Amino acid sequence: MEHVAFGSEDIENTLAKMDDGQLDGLAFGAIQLDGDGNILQYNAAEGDITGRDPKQVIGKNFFKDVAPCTDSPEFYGKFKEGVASGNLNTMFEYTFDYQMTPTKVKVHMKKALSGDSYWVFVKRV
Ligand SMILES: *C(=O)/C=C\c1ccc(O)cc1
Repeated sequence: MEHVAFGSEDIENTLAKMDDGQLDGLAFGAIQLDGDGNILQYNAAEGDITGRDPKQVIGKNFFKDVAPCTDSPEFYGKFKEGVASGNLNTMFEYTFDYQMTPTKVKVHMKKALSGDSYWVFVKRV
């Protein structure tokens, strides 16, 4: 497995070297979102929670079509503020209920080492 703990401070440095496959060995959900909310990466872990297909939701809008349940001031609002601000590192509990059993999860959002890329790590709680 890809040994890298959830919530690690230097996670974007460690993760900035993993291809898709490399990214599928993680013990938690990982999503790469561009500046507009377009899915750049989607690993198998999150798929296992949301039931979506990693290869299927690539290139689609996450807040608009993939995960509308995150279209709120509590998810989206924080994201845009971060996008616009140029930075963001925030941890929070949340519930994904769209097209699925309500699953009490925890979300960690942080800007990547790259320019306009943002990470959205998720785990069961
Ligand atoms: C709220 O988040 C509902 C559904 C959902 C859809 C896609 C992904 O990746 C997570 C959760």
